[PDB]
Amino acid sequence: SLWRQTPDLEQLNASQKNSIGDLLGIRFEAFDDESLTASMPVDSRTHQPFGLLHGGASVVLAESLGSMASYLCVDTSQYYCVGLEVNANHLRGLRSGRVTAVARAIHLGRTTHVWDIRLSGDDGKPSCIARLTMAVVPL
Amino acid sequence: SLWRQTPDLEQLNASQKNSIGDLLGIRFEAFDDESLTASMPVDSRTHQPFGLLHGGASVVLAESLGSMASYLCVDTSQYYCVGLEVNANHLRGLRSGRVTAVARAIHLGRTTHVWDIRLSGDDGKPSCIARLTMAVVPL
Repeated sequence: SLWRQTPDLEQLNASQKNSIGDLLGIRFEAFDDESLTASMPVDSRTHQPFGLLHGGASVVLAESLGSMASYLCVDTSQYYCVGLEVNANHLRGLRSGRVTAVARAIHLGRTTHVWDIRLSGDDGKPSCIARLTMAVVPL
Repeated sequence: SLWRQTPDLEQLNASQKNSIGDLLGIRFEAFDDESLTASMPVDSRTHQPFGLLHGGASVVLAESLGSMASYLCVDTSQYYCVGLEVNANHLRGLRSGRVTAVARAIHLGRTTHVWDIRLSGDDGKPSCIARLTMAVVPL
């Protein structure tokens, strides 16, 4: 419904080869008519030096997810999307397991998109909330 | 001047072992009485799928830098610091070389710190600006 290109999880995952998403183990996991979901491990790849998930790593997941969501909503023969502004509140710390992010659209304008991204650890409690603004740019 | 603990670059770098900073090649490079500086490579470790520096990777650098700056400003026998809020504007894209971030203090309160972090690529042009709010928490 939201999407122009039907999300293809194998393709989304494969496209991360030789980029930070592959390095951190980001996995696109699910989608429906209103949302796209990806998760990331909480381990030495994504920890800060004190053994907690790095707040920046939460932002990598959020921006990977939202950037991919934008790509799936534009005419990619004419436009590309790049991150313009990002913000996040770090709500709860995580030490292990996986962190899961779900992106939903706030506004898909002609020149900007705004995404709402909610993250939680395996206990299901909110761990981070992010908002991402993407610029839509002529190819 | 700003610092409680004198910054020790070897220690800052060594402390990143088995965390995302080591994985992405973040290197603490310089400091003075008012600032702390670190850089990060722009390559396959930090690219997004289109060959540009991942906006989230800029945020990892900014939050690594600011979190370390906070650690150097508090009494670590009584307090620790964790990221509370982060935001960034993505100004210019980068494809290669290194990205360098400089952190300066905006406010060091008793319960929160606010850091200004400016990033630029090797051409010296501003590429990202971030602002980070850390919570100061009793050990």
